[PDB]
Amino acid sequence: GVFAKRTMTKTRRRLRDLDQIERDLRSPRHLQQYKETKAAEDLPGLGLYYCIECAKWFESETSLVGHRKGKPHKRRLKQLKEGAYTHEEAMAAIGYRIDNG
Amino acid sequence: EMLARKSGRLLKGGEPDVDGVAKQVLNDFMRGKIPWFTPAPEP
RNA sequence: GAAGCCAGAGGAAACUCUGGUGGAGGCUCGCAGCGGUUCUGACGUGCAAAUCGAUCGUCAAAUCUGAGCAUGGGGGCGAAA
RNA sequence: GGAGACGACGGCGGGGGCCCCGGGCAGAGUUCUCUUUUCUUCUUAACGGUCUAUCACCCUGGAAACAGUUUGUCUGGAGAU
RNA sequence: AGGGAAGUCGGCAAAAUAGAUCCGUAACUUCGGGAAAAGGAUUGGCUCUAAGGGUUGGGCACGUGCGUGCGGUUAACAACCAACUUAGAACUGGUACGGACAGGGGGAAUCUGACUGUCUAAUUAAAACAUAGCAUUGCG
RNA sequence: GGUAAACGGCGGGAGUAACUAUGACUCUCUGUAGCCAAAUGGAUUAACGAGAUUCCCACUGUCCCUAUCUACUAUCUAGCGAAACCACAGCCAAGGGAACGGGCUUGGCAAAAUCAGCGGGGAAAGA
RNA sequence: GAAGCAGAAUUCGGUAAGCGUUGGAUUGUUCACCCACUAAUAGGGAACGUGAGCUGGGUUUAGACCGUCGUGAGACAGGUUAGUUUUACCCUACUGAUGAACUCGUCGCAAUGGUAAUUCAGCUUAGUACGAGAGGAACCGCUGAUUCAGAUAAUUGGUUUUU
RNA sequence: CGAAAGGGUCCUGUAAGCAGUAGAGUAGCCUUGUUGUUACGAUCUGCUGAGGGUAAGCCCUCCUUCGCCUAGAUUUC
Repeated sequence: GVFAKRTMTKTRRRLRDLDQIERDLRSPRHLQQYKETKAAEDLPGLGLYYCIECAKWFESETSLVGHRKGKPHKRRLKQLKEGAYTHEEAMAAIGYRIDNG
Repeated sequence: EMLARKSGRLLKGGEPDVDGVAKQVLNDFMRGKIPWFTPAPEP
């Protein structure tokens, strides 16, 4: 279940987007910027156990290995395999392009 | 932080409750649960 | 998940540890029942000379309850207000 | 001398009834498509006869290399298997 | 919407939590508890896999379906029958997966009464009363 | 005479000449975690609580700051149909010695008959 | 209006109530003082010369505990806890809504009553006047914002029995 | 004027049904595997921005249809 599903769509309850997840997977600098926007001592497991695919911190290595068997992690894997939706795909959907000369 | 993780004084997301642990430590210090005294000046 | 019991590993023995079994308690969550905590509650010539809603306490017993019978005002009865 | 004649609680086993599943006769419904389909009746009293059913008891025999045995460790030279 | 107790005497009210599987669980303690402490991971459908059962049934030599005297523990095998749990895996929809219903908010402390219990029917349910324990007095 | 020594009184400790109660008369009094006790040195007492209190996280219309939707009313109609209360009545201002005016004096003013609301006043609390 | 008032910022005083005068913390307490924002966070009356709007303290029926006093019933120097008043449909006032008589209707007038806006900032003037220096204005002109008031739903949010 | 209809404009999100060398796997019949085959099977793909709704306080329609009409009663210097 979802904790406090009534206010799930509030901006203060927002979660990291899938295109950001792909960019974190592709380049470690973008992931490092996202991690520098956080505080290490206030994270589960002091930030040592992180799932990039779910964009989620975990209290222990066995907890990370545990959620990997779950279906939300597999949903994130299949969504990343399909590919997230970007502005390039948005322009290709309407047949629009960029002319740089 | 170590005392909070040892005693389970955790917030949402495993964050240690240093506020509550500090209040507990201060109360223990006042209420005769931690040994402390001021030594008398030597003559 | 108390005694009692079985098996294994030890221990000179008494005992120790581990895995089960077992099903105790004026123990506990909670349905009915019994009760009556709270709400700027409803109602206030009310459905009602004490009712209604939600919430709450208890729920294997110092639990709930019928009929028969006993105690009668200078009295009775009273876990005593 | 027995019966009348006796608490509360826990799990276990037997029986009746109810619930559930399958086949068959008959009836009813559904049927654009599907569904050899869905549903309904198919019962047997008191009173008796007969054959049987845990506990327990009797006979033979005498058990350690102890045995029988319950979900629950009780039984046995005071005679077990 | 945004903020999140700035409201109010006072978080009153509402919201949030809630079933189940798994990981994990501090101080204190009368060692029994605290404890569902705290803090985390997951839950739909479909197609499969695996595990957990019951009944029946042994070869000769004689007498004649049983009686013996033997011989054997691979029945570790066949035939028939049957129900519900548990674990594992792939595939697949998704904003929701205890999808309605149902259903603990949690924590740090202090005062207070040991606890379970009882009373002012119709304004007070409580530190009041009772309770087990303890102490005293009287009576052969 | 002895005490449940219960209530109560009760600053001690020495002496003496009193000699028993009451004495009386002088004197003077200020270990940064140990030792000792049958592990512990406790009431800073666990569990339990519709008991009272402070705070933290979460949470939210408590608030900024209100808006919107539903049902039942209120509303209008048909039928049915009370009660409370009621000296008489009801617009104000200033004065009306007894710190009170609704009625008097002097002014402002002032136009039929009505409906929905409201809680200033009058009425309204088994007041 | 006055002041060594250079400028800037002020101080003392006068006319003036038109228009504003805030948000919070703190109850081991006469809840009054702190904090910030701001142009500023002025003071009072209409109650307190007794007095039915709501709701907390003085505050106090009946239950209960502690302290002081009392032989006691109980009382208090006191401290704490929990605890029953529940209209409106009447008259008036107020806010809105109809309306008889003047044939019906259209277009008007305006007695009288009400009346509304407010404050700050920025650009320019200008780094100018003034000034040893540090610093540092104003009139006219231009643009926004604060508080108030009256509307409106193109857009953006919210609301969904469009069931 | 009214009731339908048509077109538009909006709302949702791709109908029912059929088919498919899509589909994890399972089970039969035989060529015993060579999409072997047939059967079932969440879902997927196509027909299909399709289906459904649309004023109830949306718009247009002499020229898309069907009805309705010069009343009745009461009052009036």
